[PDB]
Amino acid sequence: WSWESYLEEQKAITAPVSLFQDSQAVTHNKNGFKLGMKLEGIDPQHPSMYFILTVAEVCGYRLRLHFDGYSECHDFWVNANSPDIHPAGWFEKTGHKLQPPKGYKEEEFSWSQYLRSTRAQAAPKHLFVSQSHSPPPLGFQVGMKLEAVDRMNPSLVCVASVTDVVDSRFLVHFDNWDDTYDYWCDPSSPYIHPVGWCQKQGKPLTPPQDYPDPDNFCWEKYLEETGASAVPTWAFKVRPPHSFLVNMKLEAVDRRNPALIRVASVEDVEDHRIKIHFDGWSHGYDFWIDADHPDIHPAGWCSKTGHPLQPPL
Amino acid sequence: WSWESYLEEQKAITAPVSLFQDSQAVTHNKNGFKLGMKLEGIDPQHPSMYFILTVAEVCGYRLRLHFDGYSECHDFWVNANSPDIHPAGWFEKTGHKLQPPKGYKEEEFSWSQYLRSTRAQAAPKHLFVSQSHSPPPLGFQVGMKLEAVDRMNPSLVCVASVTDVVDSRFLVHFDNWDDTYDYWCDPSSPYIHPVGWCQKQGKPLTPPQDYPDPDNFCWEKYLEETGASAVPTWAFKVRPPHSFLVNMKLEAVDRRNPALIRVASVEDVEDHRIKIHFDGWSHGYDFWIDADHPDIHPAGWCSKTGHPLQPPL
Amino acid sequence: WSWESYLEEQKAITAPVSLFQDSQAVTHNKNGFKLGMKLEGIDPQHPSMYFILTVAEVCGYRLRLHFDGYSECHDFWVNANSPDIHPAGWFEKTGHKLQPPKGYKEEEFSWSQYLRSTRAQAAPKHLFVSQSHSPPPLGFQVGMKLEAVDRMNPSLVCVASVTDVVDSRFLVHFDNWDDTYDYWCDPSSPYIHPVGWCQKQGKPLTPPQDYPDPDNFCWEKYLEETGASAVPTWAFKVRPPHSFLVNMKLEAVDRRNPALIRVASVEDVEDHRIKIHFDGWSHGYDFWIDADHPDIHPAGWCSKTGHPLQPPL
Amino acid sequence: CVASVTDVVDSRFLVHFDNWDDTYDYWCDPSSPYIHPVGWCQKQGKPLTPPQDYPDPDNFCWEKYLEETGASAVPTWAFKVRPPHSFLVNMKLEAVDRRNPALIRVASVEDVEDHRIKIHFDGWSHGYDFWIDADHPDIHPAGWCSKTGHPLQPPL
Amino acid sequence: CVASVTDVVDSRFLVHFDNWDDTYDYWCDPSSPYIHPVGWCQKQGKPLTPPQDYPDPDNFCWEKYLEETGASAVPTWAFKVRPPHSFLVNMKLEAVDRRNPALIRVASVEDVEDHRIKIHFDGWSHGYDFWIDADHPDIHPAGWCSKTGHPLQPPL
Repeated sequence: WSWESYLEEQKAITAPVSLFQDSQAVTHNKNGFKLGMKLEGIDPQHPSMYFILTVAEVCGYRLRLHFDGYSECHDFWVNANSPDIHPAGWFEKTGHKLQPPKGYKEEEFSWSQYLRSTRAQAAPKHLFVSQSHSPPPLGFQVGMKLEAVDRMNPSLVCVASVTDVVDSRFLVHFDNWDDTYDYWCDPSSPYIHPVGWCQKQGKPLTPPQDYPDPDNFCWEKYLEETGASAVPTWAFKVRPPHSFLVNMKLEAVDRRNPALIRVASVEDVEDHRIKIHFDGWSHGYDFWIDADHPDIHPAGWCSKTGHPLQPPL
Repeated sequence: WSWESYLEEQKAITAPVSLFQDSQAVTHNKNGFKLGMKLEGIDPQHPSMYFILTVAEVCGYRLRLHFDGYSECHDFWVNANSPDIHPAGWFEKTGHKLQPPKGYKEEEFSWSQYLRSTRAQAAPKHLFVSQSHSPPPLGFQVGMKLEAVDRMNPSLVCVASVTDVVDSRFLVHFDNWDDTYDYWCDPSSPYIHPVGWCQKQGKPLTPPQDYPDPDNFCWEKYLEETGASAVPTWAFKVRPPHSFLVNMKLEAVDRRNPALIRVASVEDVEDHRIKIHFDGWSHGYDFWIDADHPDIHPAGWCSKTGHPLQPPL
Repeated sequence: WSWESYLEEQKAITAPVSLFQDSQAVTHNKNGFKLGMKLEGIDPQHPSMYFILTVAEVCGYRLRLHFDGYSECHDFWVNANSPDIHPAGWFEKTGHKLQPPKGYKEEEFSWSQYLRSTRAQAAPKHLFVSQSHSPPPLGFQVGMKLEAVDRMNPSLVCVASVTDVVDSRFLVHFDNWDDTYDYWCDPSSPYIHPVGWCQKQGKPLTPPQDYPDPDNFCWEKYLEETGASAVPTWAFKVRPPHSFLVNMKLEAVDRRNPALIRVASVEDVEDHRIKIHFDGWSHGYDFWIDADHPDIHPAGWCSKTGHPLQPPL
Repeated sequence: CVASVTDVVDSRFLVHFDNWDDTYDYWCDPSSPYIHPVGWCQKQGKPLTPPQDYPDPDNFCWEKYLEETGASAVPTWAFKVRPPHSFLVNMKLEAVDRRNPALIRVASVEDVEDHRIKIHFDGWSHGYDFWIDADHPDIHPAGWCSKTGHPLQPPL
Repeated sequence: CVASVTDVVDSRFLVHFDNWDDTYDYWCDPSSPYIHPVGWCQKQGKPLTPPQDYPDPDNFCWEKYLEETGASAVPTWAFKVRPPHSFLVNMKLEAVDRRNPALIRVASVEDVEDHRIKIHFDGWSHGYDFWIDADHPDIHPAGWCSKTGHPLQPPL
């Protein structure tokens, strides 16, 4: 419809561009991904693992990725500036493991030969914002230890490790646990803390799954025993709370059908999260989201990138 | 940029592949090292000593290694075909001593238990070019004696011993001195000489540190007294001088920041060393290097292995 | 503290002297300015306006200037090779207006009288790189119009005029706006464009402040009404982008405390600007600066000129 | 749960849960139906939740805790619970909207307990219904908005 | 390279490189590891060397060349896998001297590939070492010289 006339009739304002990360706001980059191009990327359900992916669909600045050899029911959407996708050949050049297409074996797979056999085009390197050609996030080296909130069970702060580093980001892993609980972040993340923070704050720390003698959990000796260092405290930066206010309007991907983006409103706020309401829909579909999530955008993003915008219902 | 267009504009040639050791030139081997893998290797500053190391970073055919338990400030870069790294378990199986992770005790350390406690993966054996599964360098047995140039003080030729043998290489140690002056080489090394060479050449020989009666230094009796044999003269092979010429171009690691490799030129030559100039930089950063050094490579090495190449400044 | 030890410690490289303009690098010129000397110069905050200034302090190749008759809170620092200062008499010989000392009238000020009143010495002419004696910038005449980026609001490209010409540079003024927005440039400045550039690039052009019909600004009519000519298109030159790279280290004056010069790093780059980070300080103090700005310098500049250098936090 | 008095102001005091932060704390008076003397759970047959990280939580015992902490129990006699309120289902009133506290709306008693009422906002979904203490400061008799100069939101 | 069968004698055939000197020709059998069917380079992503003086060197195409030349490809079924040899480094044997072929010398396996071995003459410089196919007629087991009546040269 038009944002302009909507704002007049509702007597409302949009969340200003300045409130968003540059990466959530940028509209002027073209999407150079094309149908059938091949690449590598993380599995959103197993964020430590990398698979061969194909571009199955492009919509504006977004793309839908298919896991080669597997079912289309696993396909998922990302933005073209996603740091979670990488060019063909990246895994080998940066020390990562590639899970091959269904029916291959890790060491059976070669990009040269795969491309010959498929006659497919690898997505060109220059498309990717993350190629491990930037120097890491200061002070966060693989194997180092920290305390982290289990984003799945937010009342728990837990023994955790850095297991992956890529450009300005690193992977937080829970000791003795599935990669299912892992998550990517950067040194300003509000979900991470230096070794000792729990003790110094009052809260209990959850030790590694099936550790010997859990209440008697000692960090400086866990550390000596694992040949690990804790991430230095000077490394952990303070992300300031976001400045979104209740009733500001924006555009947000609909988690019920991620192909769609909708007119939305800020229904509530915490320091680092906002509660999203889709205008014209039930408050039952209202949901909490991290302010820095890739799937929230300023008003006009859809229009400038060429993605349909769902008007209010 | 491109080598091709650079060579045309400069009216220059690259040092041909044939000029390099196969090990400096090989691009077609993949790097199978992955972040967090554990292994063993020498300390580049104390080349007689072995430590537990972790893969901290991978770039193309290179990797950055971290000393477990110690500071990240000691991390160092090697190539994936380095003979100075070995699989977990190597020390025990080949008669070498392992200095354990900071806070352990030599005999407190067990790989089984370390891996259980860290939940880490040992780098697979098949990755390593040096596992002591080759028969030694002919005629160079541990305890044997020779004359060697102190690569740190090149005007000195000195009483020296073989103290380590691994595959085709052996460790040259200076009698009564720190391991700080030690270096690895092979029987074609131009820095080593049979017992008597000094006397037969005219030059003075430096005896062991704090030996009784230095000018009166007698080899055949030093020998009888130490229950040692000299390395037999037939063992010392003649490495021919290299064939690099001034102005040939190549790629070379920048010692100021070893993460980087640069376009370079041959500025000068000796029989077994070349002087490297980084195109577009001051001649003040020009440096001498052994022709067989692992950190010089033919043009196109970076491109074929997936390591960034710094173009001329 | 030394640069040599710090670079080894950090595995870092300094920006070479070759990347700087000669004027930013030159260390072998002596500072002839002495305490109490009087001269003329622009107010850095209002670069179209000239004042009587006195040397209040000298530090290496830098000097602090004081606005005669005004508060010391307005003192500012320049290099001894600044083109923004001029000898006594220059204003009257070159058609520039003097803002006289606090409490004088323009017609009231005479250098002869003032020097007699104060018993002070004028800075000698031979100190000054700029006396309006060198050939003017080709094609840029006073009164000619052009399109310019508002460096204070860089999203705006605006109707502007040449209002001053001194040696090889000219002053860009934004029609009917505060002179605080004015800036000095040369023909290669990346911030200026010929009349018609916005329309050819499809960018909005910002019209003069209080333009009688803001809606329908037309350059052809404006030029006619104002008795003005466009700067001809041939006069505009391409400045090549700078060659500074992220992580190179250098020396930069502290914007908050300009008496101080600090160890600095290149945090980010654009074609014509660099982003400065002060090593050891918060990235909150980081700032963008033009590559040609007179207050960045190569490592070594402070020690070679005799200016103290502040080590990293 | 095991609790302490940590603040006293006029006739009210602050109930704090030992070893927990203050996010679960609440202010009340001697007649609160939510407070009981030390020993109440044992006398009534209800399980007692020990402090958040108490060492041997299965063997938590009050007479030992009181001696490790040098504290005494609020005297049993001080607890004088209030009678149940007399709000009946269907009675109407005004109540602050929890989701937008600037607004007061027409309301109904949907359901009752001894000390609480279940508020329903007239014309709205029953999914919006909530339980609230009968002494809560944000419920009011009909006419309160009109008499105090606050707008009332009509049903729907 | 593009090549042709130009001779057949008993169980072997001669491989010839189209329009090159016949000095490059060699005899083989179907299991030779040096030959591949038409299309192998393109399937393996290797450059194929075209005939010498091929009229348009740039755009060599097998389909057109076969047609222009009235020729058929050797069918793919005819090519057999030869298993790699089982010689190991340091095994000793007898080998004819390439420089003085009248002579057979004590020799050692210096290095191995799947189908070749590198010969070292014991007591001589490694500068005289050479690669040779495992099936070459001029290497023999220890004892061959004495059992056939050929003199054997001992190590330097």
